[PDB]
Amino acid sequence: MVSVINTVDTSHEDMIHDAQMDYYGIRLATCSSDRSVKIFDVKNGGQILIADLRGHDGPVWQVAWAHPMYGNILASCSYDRKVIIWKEENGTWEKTYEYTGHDSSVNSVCWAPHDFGLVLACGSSDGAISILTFTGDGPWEVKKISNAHTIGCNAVSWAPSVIPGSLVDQPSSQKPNYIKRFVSGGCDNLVKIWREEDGQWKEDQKLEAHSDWVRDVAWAPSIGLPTSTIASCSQDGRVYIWTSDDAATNCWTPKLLHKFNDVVWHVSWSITANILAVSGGDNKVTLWKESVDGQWACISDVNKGQ
Amino acid sequence: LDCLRQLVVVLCERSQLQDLVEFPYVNLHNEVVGIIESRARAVDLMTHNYYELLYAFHIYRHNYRKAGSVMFEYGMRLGREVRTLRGLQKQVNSYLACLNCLRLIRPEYAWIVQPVSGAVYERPGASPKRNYDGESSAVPSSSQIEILELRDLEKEYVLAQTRLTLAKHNPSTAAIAGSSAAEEMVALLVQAGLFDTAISLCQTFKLALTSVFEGLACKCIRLQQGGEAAQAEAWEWLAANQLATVITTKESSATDEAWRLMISYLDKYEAKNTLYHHCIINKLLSHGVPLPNWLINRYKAMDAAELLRLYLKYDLLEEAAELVLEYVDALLGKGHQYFGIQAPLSATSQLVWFPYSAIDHLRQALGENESNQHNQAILSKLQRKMDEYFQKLKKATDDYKKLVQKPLRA
Amino acid sequence: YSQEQFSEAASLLLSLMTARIAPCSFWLTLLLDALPLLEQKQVIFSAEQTYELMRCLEDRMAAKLESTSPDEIQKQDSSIDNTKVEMLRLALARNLARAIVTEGALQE
Amino acid sequence: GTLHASYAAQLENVGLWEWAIFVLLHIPHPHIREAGVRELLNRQCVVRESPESLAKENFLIHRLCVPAQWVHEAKAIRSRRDGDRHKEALYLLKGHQWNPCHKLVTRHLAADAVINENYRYLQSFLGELSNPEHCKHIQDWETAGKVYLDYIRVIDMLNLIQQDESSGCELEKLHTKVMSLCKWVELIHCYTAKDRLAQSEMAKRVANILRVVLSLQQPPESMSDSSEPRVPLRLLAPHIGRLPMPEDYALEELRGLTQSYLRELICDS
Amino acid sequence: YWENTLHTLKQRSMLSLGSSRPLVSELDPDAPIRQKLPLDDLDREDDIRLLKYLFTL
Amino acid sequence: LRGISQFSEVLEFSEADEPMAEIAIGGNVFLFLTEAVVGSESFCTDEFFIRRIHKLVTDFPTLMPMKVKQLRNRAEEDARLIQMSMQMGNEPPASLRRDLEHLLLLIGELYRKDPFHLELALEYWCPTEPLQSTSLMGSFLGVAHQRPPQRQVLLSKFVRQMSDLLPATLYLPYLKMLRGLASGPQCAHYCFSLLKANGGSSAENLQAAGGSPVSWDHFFHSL
Amino acid sequence: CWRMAEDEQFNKYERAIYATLSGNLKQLLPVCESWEDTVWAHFKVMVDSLVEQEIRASIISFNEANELPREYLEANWTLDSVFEELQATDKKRVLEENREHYHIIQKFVILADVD
Repeated sequence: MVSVINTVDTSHEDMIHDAQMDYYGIRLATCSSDRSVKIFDVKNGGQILIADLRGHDGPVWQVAWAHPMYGNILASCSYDRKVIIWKEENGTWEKTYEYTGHDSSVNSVCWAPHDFGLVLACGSSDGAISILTFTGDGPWEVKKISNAHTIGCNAVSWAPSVIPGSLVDQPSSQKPNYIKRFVSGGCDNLVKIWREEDGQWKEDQKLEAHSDWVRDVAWAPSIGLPTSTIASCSQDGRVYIWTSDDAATNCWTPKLLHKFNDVVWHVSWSITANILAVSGGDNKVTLWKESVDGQWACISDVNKGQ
Repeated sequence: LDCLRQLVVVLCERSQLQDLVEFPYVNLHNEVVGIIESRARAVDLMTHNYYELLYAFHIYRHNYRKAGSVMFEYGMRLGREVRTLRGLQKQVNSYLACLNCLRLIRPEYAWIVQPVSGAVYERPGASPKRNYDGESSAVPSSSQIEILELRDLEKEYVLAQTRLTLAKHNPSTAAIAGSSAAEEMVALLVQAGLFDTAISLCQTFKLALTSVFEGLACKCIRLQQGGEAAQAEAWEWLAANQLATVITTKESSATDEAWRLMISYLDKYEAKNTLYHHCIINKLLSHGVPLPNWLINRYKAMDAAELLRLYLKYDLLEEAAELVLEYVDALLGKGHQYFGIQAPLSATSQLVWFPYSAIDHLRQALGENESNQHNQAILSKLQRKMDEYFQKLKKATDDYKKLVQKPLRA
Repeated sequence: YSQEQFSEAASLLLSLMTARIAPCSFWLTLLLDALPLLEQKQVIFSAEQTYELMRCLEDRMAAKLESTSPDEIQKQDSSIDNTKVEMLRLALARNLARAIVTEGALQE
Repeated sequence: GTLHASYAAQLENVGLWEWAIFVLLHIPHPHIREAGVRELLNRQCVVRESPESLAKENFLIHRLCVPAQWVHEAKAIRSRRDGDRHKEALYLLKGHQWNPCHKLVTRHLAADAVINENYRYLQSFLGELSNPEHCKHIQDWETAGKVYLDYIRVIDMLNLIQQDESSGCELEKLHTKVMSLCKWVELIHCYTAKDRLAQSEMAKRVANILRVVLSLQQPPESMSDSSEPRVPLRLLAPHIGRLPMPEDYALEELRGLTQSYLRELICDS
Repeated sequence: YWENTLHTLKQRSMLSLGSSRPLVSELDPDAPIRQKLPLDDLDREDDIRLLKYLFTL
Repeated sequence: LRGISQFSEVLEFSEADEPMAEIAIGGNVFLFLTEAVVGSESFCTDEFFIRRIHKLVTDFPTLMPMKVKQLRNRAEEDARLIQMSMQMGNEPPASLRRDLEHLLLLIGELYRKDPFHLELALEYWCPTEPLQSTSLMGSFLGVAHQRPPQRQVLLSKFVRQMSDLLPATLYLPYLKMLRGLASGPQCAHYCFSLLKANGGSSAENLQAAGGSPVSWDHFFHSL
Repeated sequence: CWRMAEDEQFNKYERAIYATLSGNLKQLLPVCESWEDTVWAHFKVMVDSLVEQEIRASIISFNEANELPREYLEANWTLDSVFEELQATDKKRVLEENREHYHIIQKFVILADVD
């Protein structure tokens, strides 16, 4: 039984596009068409607005929390072509960086695993993906993947730092081989996997099963599984689960999870990679779980009552 | 040394100060300075001129650095011990004399040495401060030494000068002004109505001008609510501020000149963020005063979304709805210049941020009062205009899609 | 000034500057006209009067910083004005040093 | 992997997260097991010492054999999020994270401890980091962490020499250490205005200590009644001119050095 | 040296087309430092590679 | 006796001040001063009557601050007892003492009228800002910064202390006290500034009803 | 070259090139990843420092106007101090390689310590 634990009045003046909890589940960031990002302390069924972040000139599409080892850092991306990095210092939030290297709307932002440092992926309607890296010394470094998707990139999601199975087959003295990978979805109906090799980003895999724009992509957290899992959703109303049992074979198998009667906007994994949330154009959020036979079942249809 | 002490004392008592300055003091110069410094430290600052004597003594020997140090110590002690109008006037003169001495020195050597504020100058001959157990407290063996440059002495001079200007304007404030930090002094100058001196002080100390604009807004509000007596008192503090153009035409009220002063300060002191305009508007709305059209029109051109949130914060639903109607008309291409919008809603124009959440809060606040036929008439006018906007947005988005779908044959 | 009444001239000039009746654009010229009176062997301006002049010089400098959009600090009229300002600073510092010594010698 | 992850997540939601660690420890794959255990610790480890939190930590360390280092690492990450730089440094030290601890202490705790004269507090961290097994693993130990520790040791030795009528051998060891510190205080990397203030206070204190040591190294055979202790200017001048002092204090020191040099020249004629 | 930056500067001299990232105006090695303006991203990558190899040699 | 005990030569009666004050408070002294003395039509006819009762009322909180603290703690206990009796459906005990309520009402009624323009209510107010009134250029005694007299600091601390965590039983007496202390041009402006300062501390967290019940925001929001 | 090695506006490898060429150990060490690189950086700067000391001792007419850092000019180099600094490094890889049997042999061969 899923129960509503808390209801947050965000006091946004226009449509909310994203809502992200911090790593500890004690802060909520929200972003809106009102061009603001709001941050709430969420404790014991109360909320307190702690920041109203202003710096975008258009609708803010996505927010993403960095890993807490780097402090309280939030990325935001917007229709105004900007990516903004916000940081809290001494209980005050400030704009620490602004990236304007995209020619169109920046639709998605995702922080890399903390093993890689402060690295942010940014997907844009200019069809490019930018990778922003902060080394601690000097300006943010930028690697731009030009023509990542035709027409536009809608979503980006980082792979886990450690390959599935690499902790089971290691005799006691080799460091885990950390491979920088992320997945993207675009307006060319493709899901694409990117890999860093020799300091360059290459298209590692091209995943073909959607018949219209890929709206969102989510790489599943690898908690002790030997398999890599990706979810994708599309304007075609389909949700696919992509699985790869061997990181060497580069073989990805699509499984149709469901076909909705309307557009599917978002897919999000639970931190334990055992539940997938799916958000449709029908104003519903559905929760999906894999059964022991590998079958996906809907375990909750949260009707927005009121 | 004891005969030298006796000579210095007897010459000071006889007022034979010239002989004391002219004597060569071969190898005894540091001891004479130490004796006169010890006496200048022991005696009352208003009755005997030992600092002025030490200054004359160092000027005569071209020791401008020590002359500056002595006059700076004199100015600091006057600020601590003598919180009178006459004490503040002597303090400003001693800091001016210090600055003049350091300007005669090469810039490389134009610095004074101070023990940090909190170094107990034990009065030479004070009984050792015994702890509760009767033991001599060990002298804290780090008199941290602060090096003051000419720029830091200019800040202390401006601070003493601002204390003196306040004390001249109101003699009762001299006791308070003597101890006030630069931040407290801004608040006191703002209460007195000495806004240019407060702005000059904020610029020298790099303080926020927010308290100056709030206080001027509060004086403008009190003037607008005040009778003939408040208008008479207003000419005194208005004259104390540099209106570079007071043409006393027989037709301007003191309230009109206070608003002209506010406009001139907003024009001279542009903040990068709308902070000063926001602060004034938020202050006016907190007192229920109708916003001036010139302030609305300037702020419409700068940030109309923040203005809408301010009207909503103070339940001004009618003005909030008129602002949204005009902002929607501006986006549709009617009056876009009044809102700073470079290009109206077209397939090729930059995306203007639409404050949809604030407009939805306005629609909710107008809708919660079902009994008010007026709020429903406003809400229906707003909805019809929002529909006109969404239809034109849909068309502009479809025409942008068509512009993107014509094939690159070039 | 032409009738060699320097004390009265100095007081009037100071009054004109402090009464804020002078146009801001004319403040440099007024300060420059004070320069010959500041450099006289005899202390004409008191320490208090000199502080006021210094304040006026600072107010102007502050006013110039508020009126100059960051895109016009590059054309050839900033160098002469800066030289005049430095000359005035030096003259004001020298007069202040002289006035403090003279005023202090009278109080002893 | 699904069974271990699902049951561990059920136990996490019920508040039995210490037993969710036990469930994850059954994962066959060492890297996945280690990642899952550290991830759960980083979420649920509390920095506040309650009797319940300490019972859960004792269960993990003593019953589950989880390395105490990983619990301290999770508490350090949480202390960083909460902005508590003291507890962050303490848990990085207990977690054997010497390099992160040293960088945190030098950048954010050392200046505040020097300005507030809280030398015992800075010595607890730098003393533990000073062990010969830990120092080899610390980047830039000699240029930062050692300089603050050697400064504290020079203050401690001076306070001991003021309380005991000390032997001349301890005064020579103090002199050699003070002379070394004068060279190394210049090499401290200042990132904040507070670090520059702390560097200037260290420089001022070290110069005053150097004067006191040079005055106390004199044999008592030059008592002509009426002159201040004759500090040998030739040994003092090369070291004062290298100390990063504030301009006002450097000018006072140069005036004191020039007046004392003029007095040496007037007494040798 | 800096072929892409040189190309982008020559193209800016021939076409007033809007909103490209401000790049260095001069081609001396001190121009990025003196002007605090970036090179073309390809020339910056080529220089980073070259400098790494020069260090190895 | 408390005034004299500050001076070394009368030790024999120095401890007899506190028990005599407790007996006086037990005799409803503040109620009698309010109804029988200040309530008399003839109290306001002689300036020196007002000055002497003013001094008696202001000497109590200045010379005996520990008794004022005891009266407060007792009124907070009595408020808890009344709240507990009301929750149990019982009448409040008839033995409850209203000593502090009567002191607040006495201050409120004493200052309600100032027929001789003595401005004696100003001793309860401490200026936090120097009034820039530029309009009496006419006495040549420059004295910057007298610290307010220790008496005026103690009385202004009493007015502020009486506002802090105000019990529902003391709400009306405290407003009546402020009404008495707000008689006169300067007194009214200081009272206005106090009520304005009580509102300013919580605009950003709408879910904690932690505003002072004696503030302009509470008065007009309630209306 | 010393000033160019300290300027953070330059790339880490350009700084390291000028650091190798000027004797700036602090700016060279950040690009040295192995034991062999770290040992080379210390020995290269040691030789460059000792050569610069002898040149300055021999040439009577050095103009004081171009100060290299005193720490580099007054460096008291020993063969032992290099290997003590290698043991004090924060670089995990170098500390692991410093325990390898051949690197221990190479250290003692360099020190001339057969015992």
